[PDB]
Amino acid sequence: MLDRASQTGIDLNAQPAFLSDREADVAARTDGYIDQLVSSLSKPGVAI
Amino acid sequence: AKKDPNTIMSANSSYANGANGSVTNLEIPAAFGYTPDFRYYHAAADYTR
Repeated sequence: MLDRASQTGIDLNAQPAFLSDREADVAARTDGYIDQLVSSLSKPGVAI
Repeated sequence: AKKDPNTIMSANSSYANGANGSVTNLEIPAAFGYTPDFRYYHAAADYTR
C-alpha cells in the first residue's frame, strides 16, 4: 500500500502558485504602483 | 581677437544637454599638464557667480 502514493515528479518548491495573477477588480481601479508608471508619469525618453 | 574654432562646443549634447548659453570645450589642452600653451588661453576664462 505504501508503494502506491509514489513521489516521482513531486517538488513542493516548484509547485505553481495557488494564485496565477491578480483578479479583474484590482485591475479596474488604476490607482496602484504599476498605474503611476503606465498612466501618470511622463515618458520623454532618455538622452545622455 | 582670434580663438581656436573648437574652444566652444559646437552643439550642446551629452552632459551639456539642455544647457542654454555657450559651453566651453573640455577636450582642448589645459594649463596643468607638462606645460601650458598660449594658443589656448581664451579657454582659461573662469566662471564667476
